[PDB]
Amino acid sequence: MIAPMEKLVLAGPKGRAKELLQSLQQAGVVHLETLRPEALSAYQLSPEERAELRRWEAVSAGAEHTLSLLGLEAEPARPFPEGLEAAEKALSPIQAHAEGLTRQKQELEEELALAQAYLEPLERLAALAHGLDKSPFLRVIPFLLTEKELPLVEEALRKALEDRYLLAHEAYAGGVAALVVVHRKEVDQAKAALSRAGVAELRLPGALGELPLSEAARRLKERAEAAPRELSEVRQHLAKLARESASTLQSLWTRAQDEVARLKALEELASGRFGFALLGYVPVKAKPKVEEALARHKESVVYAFEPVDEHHEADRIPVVLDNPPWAKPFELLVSFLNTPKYGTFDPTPVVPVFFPFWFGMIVGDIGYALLFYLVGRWLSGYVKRNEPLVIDLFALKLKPQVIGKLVHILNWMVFWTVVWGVIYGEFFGTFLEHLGVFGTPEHPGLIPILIHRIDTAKTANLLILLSVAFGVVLVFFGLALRAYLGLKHRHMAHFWEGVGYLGGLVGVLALAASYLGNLQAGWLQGLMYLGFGVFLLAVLMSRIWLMIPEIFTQAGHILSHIRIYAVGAAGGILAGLLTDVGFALAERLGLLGVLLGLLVAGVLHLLILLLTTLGHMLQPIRLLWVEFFTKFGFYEENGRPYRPFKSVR
Amino acid sequence: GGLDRGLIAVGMGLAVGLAALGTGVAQARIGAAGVGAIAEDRSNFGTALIFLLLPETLVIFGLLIAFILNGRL
Amino acid sequence: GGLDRGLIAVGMGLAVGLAALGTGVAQARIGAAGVGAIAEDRSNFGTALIFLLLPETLVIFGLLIAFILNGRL
Amino acid sequence: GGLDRGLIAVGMGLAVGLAALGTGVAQARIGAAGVGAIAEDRSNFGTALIFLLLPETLVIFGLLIAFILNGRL
Amino acid sequence: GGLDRGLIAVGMGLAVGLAALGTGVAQARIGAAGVGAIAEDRSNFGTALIFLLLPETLVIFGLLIAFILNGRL
Amino acid sequence: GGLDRGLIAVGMGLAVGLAALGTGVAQARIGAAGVGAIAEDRSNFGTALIFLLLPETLVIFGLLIAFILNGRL
Amino acid sequence: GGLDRGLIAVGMGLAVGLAALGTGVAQARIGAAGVGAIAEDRSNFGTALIFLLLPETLVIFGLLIAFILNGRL
Amino acid sequence: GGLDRGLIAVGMGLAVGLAALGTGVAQARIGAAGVGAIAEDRSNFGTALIFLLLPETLVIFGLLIAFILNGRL
Amino acid sequence: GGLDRGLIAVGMGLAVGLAALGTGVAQARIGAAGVGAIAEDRSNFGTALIFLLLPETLVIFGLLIAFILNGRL
Amino acid sequence: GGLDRGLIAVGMGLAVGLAALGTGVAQARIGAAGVGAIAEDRSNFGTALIFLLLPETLVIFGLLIAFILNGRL
Amino acid sequence: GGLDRGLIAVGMGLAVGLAALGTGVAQARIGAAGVGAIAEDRSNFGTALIFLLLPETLVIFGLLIAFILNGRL
Amino acid sequence: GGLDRGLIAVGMGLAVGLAALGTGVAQARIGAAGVGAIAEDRSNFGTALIFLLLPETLVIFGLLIAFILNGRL
Amino acid sequence: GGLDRGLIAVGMGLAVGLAALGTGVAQARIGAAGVGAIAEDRSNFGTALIFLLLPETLVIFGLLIAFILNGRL
Amino acid sequence: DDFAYLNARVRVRRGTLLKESFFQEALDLSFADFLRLLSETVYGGELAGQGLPDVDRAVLRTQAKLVGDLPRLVTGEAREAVRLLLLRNDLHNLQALLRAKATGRPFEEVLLLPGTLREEVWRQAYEAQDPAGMAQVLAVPGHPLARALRAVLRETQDLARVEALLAKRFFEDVAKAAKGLDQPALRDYLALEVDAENLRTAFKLQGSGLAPDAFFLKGGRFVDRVRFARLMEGDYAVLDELSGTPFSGLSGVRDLKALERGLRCVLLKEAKKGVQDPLGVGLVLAYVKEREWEAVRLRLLARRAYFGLPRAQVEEEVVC
Repeated sequence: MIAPMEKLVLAGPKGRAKELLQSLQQAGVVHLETLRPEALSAYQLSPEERAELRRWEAVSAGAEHTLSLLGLEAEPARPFPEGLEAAEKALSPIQAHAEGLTRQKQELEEELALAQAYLEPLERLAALAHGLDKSPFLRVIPFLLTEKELPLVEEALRKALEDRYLLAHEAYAGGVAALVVVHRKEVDQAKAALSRAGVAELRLPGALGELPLSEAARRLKERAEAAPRELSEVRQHLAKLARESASTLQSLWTRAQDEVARLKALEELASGRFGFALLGYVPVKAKPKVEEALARHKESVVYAFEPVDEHHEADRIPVVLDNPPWAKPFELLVSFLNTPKYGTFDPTPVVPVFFPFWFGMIVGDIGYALLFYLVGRWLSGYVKRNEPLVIDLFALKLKPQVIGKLVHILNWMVFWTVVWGVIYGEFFGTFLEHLGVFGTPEHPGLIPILIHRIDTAKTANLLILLSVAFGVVLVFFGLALRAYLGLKHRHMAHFWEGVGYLGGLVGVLALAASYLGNLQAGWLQGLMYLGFGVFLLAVLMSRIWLMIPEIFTQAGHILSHIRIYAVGAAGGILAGLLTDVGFALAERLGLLGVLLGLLVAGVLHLLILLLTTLGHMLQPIRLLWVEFFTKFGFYEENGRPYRPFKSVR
Repeated sequence: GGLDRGLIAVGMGLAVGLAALGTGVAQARIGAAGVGAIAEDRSNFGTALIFLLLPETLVIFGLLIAFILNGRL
Repeated sequence: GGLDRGLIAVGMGLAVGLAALGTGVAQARIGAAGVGAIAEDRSNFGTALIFLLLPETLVIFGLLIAFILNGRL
Repeated sequence: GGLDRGLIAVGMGLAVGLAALGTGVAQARIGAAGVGAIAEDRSNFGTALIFLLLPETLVIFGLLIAFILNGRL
Repeated sequence: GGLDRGLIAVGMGLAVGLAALGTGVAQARIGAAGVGAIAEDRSNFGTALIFLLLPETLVIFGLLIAFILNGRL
Repeated sequence: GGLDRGLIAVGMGLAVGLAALGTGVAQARIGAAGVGAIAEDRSNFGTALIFLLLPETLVIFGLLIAFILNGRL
Repeated sequence: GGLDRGLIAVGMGLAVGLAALGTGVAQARIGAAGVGAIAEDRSNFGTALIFLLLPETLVIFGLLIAFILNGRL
Repeated sequence: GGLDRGLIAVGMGLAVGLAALGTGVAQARIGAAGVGAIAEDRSNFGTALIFLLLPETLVIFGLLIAFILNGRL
Repeated sequence: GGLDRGLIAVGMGLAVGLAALGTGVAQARIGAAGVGAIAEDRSNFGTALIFLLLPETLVIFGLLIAFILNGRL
Repeated sequence: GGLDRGLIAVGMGLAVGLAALGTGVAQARIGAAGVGAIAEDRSNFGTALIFLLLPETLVIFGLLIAFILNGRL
Repeated sequence: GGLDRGLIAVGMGLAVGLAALGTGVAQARIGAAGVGAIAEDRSNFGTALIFLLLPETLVIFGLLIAFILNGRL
Repeated sequence: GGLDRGLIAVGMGLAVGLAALGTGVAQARIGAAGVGAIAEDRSNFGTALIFLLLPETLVIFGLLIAFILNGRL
Repeated sequence: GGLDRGLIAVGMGLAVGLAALGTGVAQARIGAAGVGAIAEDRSNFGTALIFLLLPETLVIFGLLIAFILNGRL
Repeated sequence: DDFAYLNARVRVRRGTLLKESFFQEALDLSFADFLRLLSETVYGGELAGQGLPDVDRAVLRTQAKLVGDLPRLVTGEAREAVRLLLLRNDLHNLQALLRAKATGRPFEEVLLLPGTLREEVWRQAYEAQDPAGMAQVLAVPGHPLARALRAVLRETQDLARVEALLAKRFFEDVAKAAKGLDQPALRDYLALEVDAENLRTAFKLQGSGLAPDAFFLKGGRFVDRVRFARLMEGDYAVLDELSGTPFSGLSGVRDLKALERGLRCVLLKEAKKGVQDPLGVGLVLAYVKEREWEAVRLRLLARRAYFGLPRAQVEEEVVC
């Protein structure tokens, strides 16, 4: 059910308001509604309240920055109990050490990256320049080239006249070096002509360009030898800072998020000359916890609980779902879709009975059910450890609470997968060859197979009518709900649609039974004519025209239930084929070939299981998500989600 | 007997295959627009899933005709 | 019988399958434009549906000829 | 000879199916443009419907030849 | 004449279907471009409709051939 | 009479249908460019109409072959 | 004599092939959009995978008729 | 008469229809580019028109083969 | 013996070929969206590769029906 | 010459028909690109025609094999 | 009789041709996305080549059925 | 005279036709990108033209198979 | 001997034509991509040409099966 | 080339943009409070610190990161279609560079907008010995910027006169290239942009008395050679003659500041109408034009806050 809502209406003196919200948050179950549409004035922050909000906001931001810098996650903790000034001076030292050390870490490794790419190339061009690092008229900046670009640069560089050599050079193996000049005023022009043919200066930034070529070697050498010690010292100090700071810093972050949220919530009040008021919604089941939190205030400050409307403004009422504990884990399978409008039906009680059953009927194999149970036990380890599960390949992250819901669903699903596996007699398909536990009349084992499934020519009609009956049940349940909601909310168009389609479908279904070739007519003609007369009368009453084409969509949604036979028959028949191939290998290659036949049967069974289990799991849930939920208009209007004013905990 | 068993098996296969081909052709574009709408925001999940599964009725009418042919032996 | 009964089945398979293919081809683009209009605004749901359903005339004309052929069978 | 009656069913099942595929291909783009023009403004509804329904004449001609052939049974 | 009677029927069904498919292929793009010109300016209507009707000659030639081939009954 | 009169009719319908399909494919794009140019101004009407009518000869070659076959029949 | 075991084998082999073509045509565009959303944000992975698997029903409806026809060999 | 005469008629119709289809496929794009060039500048009329007629050799060769088969008939 | 041994091989080959055509059509766009994601960022490799392998189910279901028919033969 | 006199006429009309289709599909893109190039400037009119006329070789091989068949028969 | 040797040769040809068409359709888009990534950055060559060769497994599955089926000849 | 000589003629005509269609499909896109590059500069012409002529190997092989069949006839 | 020879010949003609159509569809996109990459930068000619030639392997596999079938003829 | 792939990425990005409420609040703030909002929203990823140049650099870097990769994510005919939307930054780079080179200013005098071309191209275009060598280093296989340049080089093989010619050639070529492909959403928008561009061109040339055929440009849809001539002369009733066309809201305009705002709101509306094309180019078009409207509105709001202007001076410019 959608849980019943009641309006908390409250008023009191403007001086108590900020404290009453603390009390009310500290047992938080109320959804605040902004009390603006009133003759009074909206509550607004003083410059002192604005300053408190600003300060706690800066604390929250600085704490999260410091946590994320130290590689910590800002998950909630017990709130830091001391004052705002205490929180500020607790945060300021640890953020200052953290920023200083990470900046030192970054700037150091950035200097190391620039150095490592140049140690030998720079030392080599400096040895080419070794006697001529400060030439009076040949102190040109360093130069380099590709091993094929070296002759091209040298063809122009021959113009630098000198007694030692021209600007033409190659001088190194890892990359050609041209860090020389013969007469620098012309040699800069020969370097620019080399640049026009394709060349670049070797004076790389950093230690390679901040000092002359006589000191660039020293700088690169001294940083390259030193960087690992001071890096390891900064890195172990950053590790120390995190294990000292973590607990207090996320305890501060929680306190700051809580305090900021109360200051933000405080503006949603109405206020007058001296008094204030608020409106909020409480689900009736929670009301005792509000009552004791308000009753603490010595005055018994003025409040009342008022019953909510559902005929008007139902689109403003907050929605939350109340489910029995056997149903509640399946809420996860509907909650992805829209929130339902207040006073509407919630289908979450329906999914726990049909979806696990249809999945069991679809797979129907003892061997696969055991494999599903084993993987469920493997996930059950994470919730036993109270440990979150991650698979970064999918960005998958989920908490032990979600793991608990999924393990519960899988355990309720494997029971139906075992029982249909007995009824079809399947274990990896055809392991009744290995021992005659199951038997047909042709091979009469210890127990009969109640429905052999694999004998399509004998069995298929039974399972098709079974699947069609299931579909008729769900679609007629859905159209009955459409009629009932339309009747109960006094929206007669939804009543005439619900009764209209349901009358039309018994007309069509009677016609199908008659034309299938049954053994009698009797009352079928009367039922057919009654069904089509009800459809026509409901069309006429509504003056609505979309029912004429849409009847075939409804017929499609009755008949589309064949998939619960089809995917299951295809899966069982393929598993039977692979198990028979397994015996054929172990027979043709004899006793030596049993290990080969078993290995290839096993790997192909696990291949097709891994490749198709997702599809087998998705088909039964479509039938709820579209063939059922569309009938009573689950997607037709969106509810306001309940989210209470609550501690960050 | 004769070739009639042959021909009705060809007819039912043709029907279900062509109906499966049309539904696949429809579903390609509809679900491409659907995944785009969900990628911009998750509030469109009802609308995308409804529209994607609407043209799945065509392959179901093909299955119905195939079953009628199989029963008309 | 033989060829008489057999050729009715391939006759009706063509009739249903090609009509399903045509309506599926129509519904692809019309429902893509529909999903685009719905994701841009929620007030066009009724018009996107009436346009998406108008090409259904094609498959019901195919099912009509198939059922006529089944009756003559 | 019963092959006559059998082969007439292939003739009309091919005729209606191709004509249905033809109008479905016609209707696809016109219906997409229609939905776009209706989303852009609601004043266009008559022009969109008359352009969307006008290519139905092709399956009307497909049914005309199919029932003319069915008259020769 | 029983093979003659059966086999001319598939010949005329083939002609109408393909001629319908051809004019449908034409009318798709012509109607799309027409609807865009109406949404730009409602004065374009006569020109858009004239161009959309123009490719009907194809299916009329298909029906003419089918009728002269039905004259061989 | 018999088989060859029956089978001439398949060749005749096939030729007309394929010619009609080809001129249909040609007219689709040509007339959509034509309507796009007419949306700009009324001066282009002659040139757009002449371009749309040029591919019509293709279905006339289809009808010529069809009439030759009919005269042979 | 006869050849109908041969001919029902053609029927079942055609039905699975066309159903595989139809799911393949759908899955192409659905997963092209899905890989685009996953590339822009990995949180989309579940949505993309759900939409990519929904078209696989088309093959299974082809396999159903293929296994029913195999049961008649 | 004889069954081989009917297969000559299928042969010639197939030749002419596929040649018309190919030339119509080429003329579609070549005529659309032509209309775009005239709409930009009437100077382009002469060149656009000659380009539009160059793919007609295809249907000429189709007619040649059909006429050779008709003469041999 | 009887001709069925021959005609089974047509159904067998037709099944695997169309399933290969279908998964190739799928894998085209899936792998094109994949390569573009890897050229952005190597972190997309695993999620692109599993999307490229998912449409292989189609050709496994082709080989399934081919080996069933081979065992029948 | 027996029933093969029929099948050689199918072989001819098929060989020329598909080769003529191959040249038209080839010329479709090249003719548009050529007309765009002329619309830019008249200097490349020679390269436009040379690229347009190179794929005319395909339909020539179609006539070459059809005339070889006609010499064999 | 002996037609079975002929039909199993059609089974071989049909299987490998359709599987070759399927991998060719895949490799078109894969190679085009690959060439763009290598023109952007020469280091992409390994990932582009892996994706281009992976869908060639489809023609291997085609050949597997053709060599199995040749063992029946 | 037996049917087989005419059926060899179908086999060789089908082979040339499909090879011509494939090389035409390739040459369409390759010639289009070629003419666009020629319109940007003349220096790329040589490498553009060898890319356009490269797919002729398809028809060379298709016509080779037609001549070995013609030699067997 | 007998009719099986001619039916082997269409089997091998079909094997090569479809594989030729497959490699041509493969090369269609890859050649435009290569021509664009060449026009951007001459250095990529090695990788561009390798990516265009890899799909020829599909015709090698077509020819392989055609020569196997010729060895059975 | 696949719009199913690209529009999936664009749909994700289109989910994360500034709401109208962000601007409606930001209008009232101090610069320090405006910088608070900017620092926490998606723009904050490029916020270096505090001050007007920091805010501008942040908006430029985030827009370049969030839009200027779209032509690189796709290839083939989709690259051709999307590239037509981003070209203005490459025109502004080229004509800034061309002026700097003609007046003899150093390359350090030009600041380059992030665009569709890599920055090494603009340096080599400055270094290049001749306008033909410059055009060749600018060229990539279908980009209309370099082909508009090589077209005007025929007409004059040298600098300075090209400044009168380049933009007029370029805006015609961009509209022609769009008509040259099968994307209706792009075609009719770029036609409307050429109408708007010549309409404001005649308005800013008003009173000069030049020859109208020198300044009118081809490829419009709603405005023409004679309306352009009249509007360039002393006539405003030509605005009031516009009916049915999106420009009909310019009726009663007699001011360039009013015209600039009128056209800017009309083109934003027409671009926003392209969301009806979920598997074509209209969707990426609307995304690009909303993101640039966001960036200019965000830049003007930062100016209002920093210099402390009256709100009544800005409320008219930010409304649509």
